[PDB]
Amino acid sequence: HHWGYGKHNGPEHWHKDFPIAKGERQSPVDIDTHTAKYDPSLKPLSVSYDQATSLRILNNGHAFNVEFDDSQDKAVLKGGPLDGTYRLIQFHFHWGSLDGQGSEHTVDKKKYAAELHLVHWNTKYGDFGKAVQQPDGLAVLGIFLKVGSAKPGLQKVVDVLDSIKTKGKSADFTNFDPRGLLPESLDYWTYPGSLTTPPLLECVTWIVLKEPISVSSEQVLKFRKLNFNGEGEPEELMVDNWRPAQPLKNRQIKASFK
Ligand SMILES: [Cu+2]
Ligand SMILES: [Cu+2]
Repeated sequence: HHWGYGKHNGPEHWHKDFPIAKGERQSPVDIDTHTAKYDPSLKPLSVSYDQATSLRILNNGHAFNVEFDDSQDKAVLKGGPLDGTYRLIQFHFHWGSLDGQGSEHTVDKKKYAAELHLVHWNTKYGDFGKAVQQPDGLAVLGIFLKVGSAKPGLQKVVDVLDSIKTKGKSADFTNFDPRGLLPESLDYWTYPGSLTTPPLLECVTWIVLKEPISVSSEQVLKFRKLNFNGEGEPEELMVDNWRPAQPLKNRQIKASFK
């Protein structure tokens, strides 16, 4: 039936409806730190989120998305390995049922408790819908979360989760500043890959930050309280919404640092 993360509609099944699942530039991957090449020609990333306009938070049945007004160059990403300007459209998380799993990307096979994805689309394409059809249409910033100290900047999100418990619910979510989710350092790895949920289009330039952010155990616990199901359906907790690591194939992971 429709795709999800269960035993019967899980990631091992996606290929039947999205043959691209077995493509040559599928994401996520395992980042082998000793095999990543330092590339001195990579410029520093430029994150400009000071004018960010969040609008809404939605439970889509596979994660929760915070959405931004992308009608103008308000929250953009540029520099790094990118050409052109990429506008922030939404962010969402991938997490586990236990602290020992939940990230999509791994580092030397280490899994983190969660992974944040900030999705941006190439302004040369005019809209998101057109950008996913291009090899350089999207740029995704991935950030790992580990359990330790609470992240103050994440609490606003945590607190609205009760109001969007089941698939299809949404809530006004204005004045959220995504700068409160960045680590101190912007060092990163980059490789060409895809979206990690169907349609699995190979339109992404991934930018995965080296430094994780810490969240408290209690912050991560509130994530695990969401549902995959719609209201009035039997309860299926929203956990383990992560796709395992895919073959690297013909690709090189570049590092912005040594
Ligand atoms: Cu769906
Ligand atoms: Cu994602």
